[PDB]
Amino acid sequence: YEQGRFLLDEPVHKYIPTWKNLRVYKTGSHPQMLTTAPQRPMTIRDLLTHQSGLTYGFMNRTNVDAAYRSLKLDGGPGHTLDRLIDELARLPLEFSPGTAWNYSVAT
Amino acid sequence: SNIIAGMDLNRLDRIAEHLDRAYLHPGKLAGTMTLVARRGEVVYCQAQGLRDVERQLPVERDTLFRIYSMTKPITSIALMQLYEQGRFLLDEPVHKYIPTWKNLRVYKTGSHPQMLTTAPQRPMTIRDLLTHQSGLTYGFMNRTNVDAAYRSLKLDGGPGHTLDRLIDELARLPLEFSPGTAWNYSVATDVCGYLVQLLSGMSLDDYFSKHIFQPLGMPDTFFTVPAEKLSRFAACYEYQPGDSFSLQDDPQGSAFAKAHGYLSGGGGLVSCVDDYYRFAQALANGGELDGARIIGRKTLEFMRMNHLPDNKGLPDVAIGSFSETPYDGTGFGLGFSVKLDVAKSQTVGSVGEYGWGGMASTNFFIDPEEDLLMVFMTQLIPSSTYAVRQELRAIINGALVD
Amino acid sequence: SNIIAGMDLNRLDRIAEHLDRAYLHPGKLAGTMTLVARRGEVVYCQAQGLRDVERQLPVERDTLFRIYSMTKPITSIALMQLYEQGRFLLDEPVHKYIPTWKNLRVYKTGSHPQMLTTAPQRPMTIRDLLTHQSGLTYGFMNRTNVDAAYRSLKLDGGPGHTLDRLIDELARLPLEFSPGTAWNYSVATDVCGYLVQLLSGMSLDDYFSKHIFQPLGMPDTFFTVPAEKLSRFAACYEYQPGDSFSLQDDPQGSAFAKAHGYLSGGGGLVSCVDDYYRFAQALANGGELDGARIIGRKTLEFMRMNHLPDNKGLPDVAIGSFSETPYDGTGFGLGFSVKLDVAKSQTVGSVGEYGWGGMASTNFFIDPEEDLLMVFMTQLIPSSTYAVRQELRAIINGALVD
Amino acid sequence: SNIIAGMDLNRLDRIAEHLDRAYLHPGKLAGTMTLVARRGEVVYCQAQGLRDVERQLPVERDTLFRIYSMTKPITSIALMQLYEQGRFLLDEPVHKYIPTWKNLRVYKTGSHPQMLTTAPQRPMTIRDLLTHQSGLTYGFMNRTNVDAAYRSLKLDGGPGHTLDRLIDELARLPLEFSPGTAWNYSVATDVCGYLVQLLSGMSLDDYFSKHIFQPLGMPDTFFTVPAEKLSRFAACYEYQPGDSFSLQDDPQGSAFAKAHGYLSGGGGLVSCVDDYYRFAQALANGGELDGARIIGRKTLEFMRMNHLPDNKGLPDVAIGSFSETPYDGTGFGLGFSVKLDVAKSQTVGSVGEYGWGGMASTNFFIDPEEDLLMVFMTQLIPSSTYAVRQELRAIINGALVD
Amino acid sequence: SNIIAGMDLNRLDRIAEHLDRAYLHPGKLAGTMTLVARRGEVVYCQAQGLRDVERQLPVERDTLFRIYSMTKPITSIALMQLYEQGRFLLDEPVHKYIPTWKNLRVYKTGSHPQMLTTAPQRPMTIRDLLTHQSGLTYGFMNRTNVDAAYRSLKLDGGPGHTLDRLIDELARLPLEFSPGTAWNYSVATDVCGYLVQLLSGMSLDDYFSKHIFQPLGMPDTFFTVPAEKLSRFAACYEYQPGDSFSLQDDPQGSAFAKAHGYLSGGGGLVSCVDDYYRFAQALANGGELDGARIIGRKTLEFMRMNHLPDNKGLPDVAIGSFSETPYDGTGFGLGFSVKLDVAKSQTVGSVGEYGWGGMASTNFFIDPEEDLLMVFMTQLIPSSTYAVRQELRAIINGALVD
Ligand SMILES: *[P@](=O)(CCCCCC)OCCCCCCCC
Ligand SMILES: *[P@](=O)(CCCCCC)OCCCCCCCC
Ligand SMILES: *[P@](=O)(CCCCCC)OCCCCCCCC
Ligand SMILES: *[P@](=O)(CCCCCC)OCCCCCCCC
Repeated sequence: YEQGRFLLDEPVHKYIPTWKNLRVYKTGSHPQMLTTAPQRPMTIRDLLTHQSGLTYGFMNRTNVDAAYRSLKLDGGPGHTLDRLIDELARLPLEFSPGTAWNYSVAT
Repeated sequence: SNIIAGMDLNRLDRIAEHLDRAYLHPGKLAGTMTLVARRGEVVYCQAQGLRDVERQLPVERDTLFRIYSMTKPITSIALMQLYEQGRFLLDEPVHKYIPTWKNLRVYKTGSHPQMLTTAPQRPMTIRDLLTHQSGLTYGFMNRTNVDAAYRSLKLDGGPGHTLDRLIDELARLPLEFSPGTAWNYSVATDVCGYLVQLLSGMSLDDYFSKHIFQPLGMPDTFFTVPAEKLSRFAACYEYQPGDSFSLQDDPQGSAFAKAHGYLSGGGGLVSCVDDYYRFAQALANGGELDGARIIGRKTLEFMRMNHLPDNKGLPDVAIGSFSETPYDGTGFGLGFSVKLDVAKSQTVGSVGEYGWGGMASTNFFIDPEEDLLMVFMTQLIPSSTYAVRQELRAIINGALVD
Repeated sequence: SNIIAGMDLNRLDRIAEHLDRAYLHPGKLAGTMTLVARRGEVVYCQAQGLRDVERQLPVERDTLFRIYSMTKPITSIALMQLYEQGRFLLDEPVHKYIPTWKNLRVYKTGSHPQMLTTAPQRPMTIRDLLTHQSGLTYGFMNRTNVDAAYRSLKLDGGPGHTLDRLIDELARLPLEFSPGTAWNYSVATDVCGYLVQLLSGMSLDDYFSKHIFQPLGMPDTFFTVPAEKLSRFAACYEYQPGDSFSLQDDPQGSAFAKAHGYLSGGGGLVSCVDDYYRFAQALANGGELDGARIIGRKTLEFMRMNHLPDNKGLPDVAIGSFSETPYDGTGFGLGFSVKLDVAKSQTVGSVGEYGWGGMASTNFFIDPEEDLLMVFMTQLIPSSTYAVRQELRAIINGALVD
Repeated sequence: SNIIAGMDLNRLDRIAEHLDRAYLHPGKLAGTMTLVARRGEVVYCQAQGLRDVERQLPVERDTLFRIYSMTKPITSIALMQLYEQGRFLLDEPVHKYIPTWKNLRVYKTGSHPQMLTTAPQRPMTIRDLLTHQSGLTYGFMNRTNVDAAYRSLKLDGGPGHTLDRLIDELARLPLEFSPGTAWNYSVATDVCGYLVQLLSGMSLDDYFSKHIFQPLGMPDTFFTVPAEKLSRFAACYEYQPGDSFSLQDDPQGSAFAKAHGYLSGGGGLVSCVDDYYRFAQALANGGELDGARIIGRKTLEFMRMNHLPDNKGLPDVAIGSFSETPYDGTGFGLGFSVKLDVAKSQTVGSVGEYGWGGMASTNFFIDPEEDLLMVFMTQLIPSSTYAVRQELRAIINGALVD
Repeated sequence: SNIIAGMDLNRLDRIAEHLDRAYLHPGKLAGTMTLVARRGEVVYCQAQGLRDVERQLPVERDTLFRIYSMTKPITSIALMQLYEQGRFLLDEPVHKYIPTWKNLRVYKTGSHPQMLTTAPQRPMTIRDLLTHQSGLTYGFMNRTNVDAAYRSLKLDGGPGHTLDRLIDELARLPLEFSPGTAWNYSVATDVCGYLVQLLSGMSLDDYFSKHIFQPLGMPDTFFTVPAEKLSRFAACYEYQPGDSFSLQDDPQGSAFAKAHGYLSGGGGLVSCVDDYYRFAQALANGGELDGARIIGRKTLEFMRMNHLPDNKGLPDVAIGSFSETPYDGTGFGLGFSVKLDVAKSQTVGSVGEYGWGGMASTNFFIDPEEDLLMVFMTQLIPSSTYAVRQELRAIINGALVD
């Protein structure tokens, strides 16, 4: 940030283009989850503050973290960051970015 | 100018024209059975297309259908028959009749079998079950860790499932919310079934047969399709992308043809248009048909009231897909939906219009302001797929000419 | 004709079946007298079980009962007879007629006799007394330091208690709240009794006899049971745990058999089913029976209105056990409860349904939408014990078949 | 049992018994004239006591009374006759017809003649005048620096006062509030009088005589009492402490006997019970009596509606003594009060009950639900003194027996 | 007293007296045609003044008028005829039938052609078009950068304008607001016209002629005035200061006389009083006239409901000049205004009163409570200029005498 490499209010999809069309969970089970448009795209500040709308496999509360567990996005054989980013591109968010807080893989 | 009971029959002919043009000819539905009645007189009855595509068999008037959740009004009436004998009160805790449910709690977090819970503000009441404000849910809802539990325990149906098992398993599960505080479509009506058994001493198929089907002359309504009648049983189809459908249940070798031990107050029944018409017409007459009475006129008027808090509609309290725009201006009584605001619903009809549907796109309604009713049979899962029940309403209300 | 006045008598027979199965055979109640009428015609009348368990005497139609708080509607009518002669106005301060009450104040804190108080926003009105918005209370409420004072002064009854004493003692006591701002069941109706005396010049037993009981042909209604009729007087029973009961009042050597000096506008009367039916049927007819009139049709229509602020129900304003779920969707007029929202009450019935009960489980109602009424007599203290009045409503409304 | 038009005449006799016992015998009122009618039939007519105490002259049926503000409904009808000829619209600014009023402003502070003011949100409308939402006031209100100005300019009456002068003086005075935003009893109706003149080309006494009094057969209603009828004119009395009264206006040498230049649309008229009955009965019949029509049935139904914002009662918007408890559940239309909530008013009566009174304790009402009406004449200033109009309502509604 | 259908014809004569005195003699309007009907019977019909001032030609009963926006109810009925054949549902996205509209967006800022936009909460529905909650607008609104775009693209009309062009151009323009969230008078009804074409396969003039004008016997209603009838065509006038008017459209060489390619569902039609009466009377009869039916009774009752959110009036949701005081207590259905609160509107009338007007001061209404209707024709742009439609209502409702 201090080298001017990004700004906190920039969309994440500027640096991760495959995340441009992330959507918010409405209902359904992996892999047939229905979704709604977010009010705005996810920002870097959202990631740094867990307001992304991402979640954690181990949360064990929602159909979304059930998806994280079946895809082993918390860890497990042949898991890389490249895989986490690739898999999250195809998953819904728990809420429109900024509108709530949920401890997440955001970090 | 053919007019019966203030209905232009030429206008009603648009039903068949519409189902052909929009659903049958383009292969979105296999076949339809459509009945309309007003002031006690049947003014429309029309089989169309096929009950079985694979065996090239047509829909006939006597064709048998999975009415699925159109069972719920029948189970509702059954239980309310016992209300009228003073066997219970609506504001009574369920745990009075099901003591193992005294300590039911509300889901906080976790996955089955380690779910954490919180105390409910108050115990679940019979009225909560009859109105889906229990805080119970359905396996197929696919929204929460709680319905994930329902699916892993096969509480919607599956081998060796009985009502006794549903009640035993639900005693150890959390609720989606403190009873009364919200609405969520549920097995609650299957439980009402269990309470009919509990209070009557009879198995649900026997209570139905004795106290509803025999009195009303409904010989073709049952949880299990007799072998002799299985030729009349329609195939069930499910939606496929491109507005097409695939085989979902073969009538030969159907679980509906076997007597497994599960009498589903919620979705179990097979019926035909004629039988459901007699049930509907009985309700339209205030509970009596051809000198047989299944419910008091007043008791029924009570069931058709909106029983949601502060005369709210389903979207004001529903957590589910009953939140969505089609259910705007519609409330819920003791086993029927109730139209509250016609303009808000964006569909022609009358305040008080009551009824329900089945997940296979079966639908019925009773417009008590117009003494008008419709029974619509098809077999396409899920009912959410097409807006056909709304198009039919448009056409039918269109055919009123007094 | 198994149907009288649009009521199936076969369905009404479930009343006796229910009271037997649920209360009498299991020994929860000693005996019941149950009357139902519609469109001026008595369609059900049934004595069951025993008026006196110890002496093995059955309930007969002519059996006399402690109607307790079912006195309140009679006292209400008595006072409103005088409203109709212009003898007072409802919005008048009580202290106009009871000058020693000019400086009544609201309880802040302390125990009798050193209670601190605050100024009320406005003086208590006659309408406040008739609607229990006085801010007066009852000894038996057992909630506040104020009712503790009522008990130590025996303001509910006891040796040497007169109305003159009640009025004199209340002058020196604080109110639970500024008059009009809340609802609390009270001696207010006993005070209405005192105001009937004050304005009429007659003792309350004489006003009742002259202006209500003689006109309506109620020869078996009185504050004191005449010696020659004491054989017909039922025993009173109180609840014991395990859904059982014990002797509470022996009809021989009962204070109701003596003329102590206390004419209780609130709970004093003994009556039979026939007498209370004539009073109820008079009200159902708009104040007239067989050419005798006890109240104007319009005056009565005024008493049956909800007199609570902003058409609120009892739980929106009640501080007491009338806060609880059974009184949801029920308001209060000048001596009657009034059903506001049927669905909210979770009990079948009609908007406008009015009546009241006695602490000994006596109950009556008049459904003005259905021209239907019930009188229920039993002697089990307290009325809160069982939901029998609700079960009877379920069955009775169940028997409507037009 | 004397019954005319569903009214017990024996019950109506309590009127005379009550006025004697409560007002006449104890010397609180000099004399009363009381008329009651229902379904077009006069069922009570009773003069009592004296029209002139000093000259020991009794009240007779033909006795003339200062009806004071009961003029306002007549002025209201006069103006609405012109609404029906399309001569104006209610939502039009007053300054369209009175251009010198374009720049009326709202009182901020100061004393006459140096009052500071603020801009109103919108100009005053005709509807504002007809409903006392003008922001005009009355000299006698004695609450604000504005009514102090009205008194120093004698805008309620006094030597050389004309309507032309009222309109000219009000052009230079501030309003109590932005028009529409509140209610305050006002000269607004005297201004309506001026607008009748403006639009009709006639003097108000001529418009009234031609278009109301002659058609209805009201020969004894006038702003000035003809010399030959001055024998029939009652004395006016004012309240004295100890519930007594003193001479206020001697009928000989009364300003009502002279034609000073002031035709008061607000309080000017003298009438008798018979004349005001014919006016009342015309309204009760939807604007027609004996083949004469003074107003369209629909136009009158419009005037009897509540014209206050959000169907509010007078106390929700009134700044005056019309804030107080007696006006609870009463609204205001185009020159009549309207009962909104019977229970809230604490007085027996019907929703829609409309009418008005005069400052000398004159009163009339029309219960359109019961086709019932009362005219009450007496001469005791002010009308606020006794609750007699409420006692009469109690007795009269008491006498309904269908 | 001539009375037809409970209407005094002598009172109705005030219409002509009023239009003469207030509009014609003072030269504010050129000429009027006024028809009033009640219970199926025409009780008033009166041509007055000139259809063409320049050519000194009088208004006759058969005179043709630019009804402008009184087209909108006809276009509304046309589309709802197709609702009744199940051809669409009101809650369907418009982009289902107009796929190029899938990605319509809401105006944020900028000038045509570089306007920035935001995503709408939901896609535009058919119900939005029929109720002007689309978020579309009109060129002539002259309030926003969006209507500036409509004017530069001549979307209200102009050389080579077709409906095909309107639809193509609107696909590339922003909406004033997210559909449903507000009300703004719009080309939405011209689009409904396009949807009639889309669904019927017919050009709009043909659909109208076949399915409305021929059935109802309206031979003198058309988008283009046939050469042989152009003698009957009135001149259109526009307002000039000093309450005067100037020539706006010469009937000889009028664009209404040419068949340019623009069929305006919003303002295109020319008609006469007799034709519009037949259309109005058909609606007043529940969709049938002399055995011809243009719409189902129930479908029409649906169109006359208030379709605004939470039964709000136009000012609660309108962004335009429909915000203003004249539209208080008026809602909006599927192509008609609906009176909600009579008192609030400050104009006499009934709850349910429905209709609409044209920008040339044409007006009609149907009071379904009184079975009463009016058609008023004149040619003065704009309709906002004079309150004549309100004065006519005052007089007409004034003439009711039952
Ligand atoms: P029901 O048919 C669910 C029956 C239990 C199925 C267990 C797998 O609910 C379907 C929802 C339809 C309601 C209204 C639909 C209109 C056609
Ligand atoms: P009342 O019987 C109290 C009489 C004074 C007794 C003083 C010790 O109030 C009882 C409450 C019952 C109301 C409705 C009950 C339904 C059966
Ligand atoms: P009006 O009589 C005032 C007339 C102008 C007097 C100028 C000094 O108002 C009196 C208020 C009475 C309204 C209702 C009273 C019930 C009897
Ligand atoms: P329409 O006549 C607009 C027609 C399209 C014109 C394109 C330049 O709307 C006029 C508004 C009148 C509504 C009610 C008026 C009462 C007489």
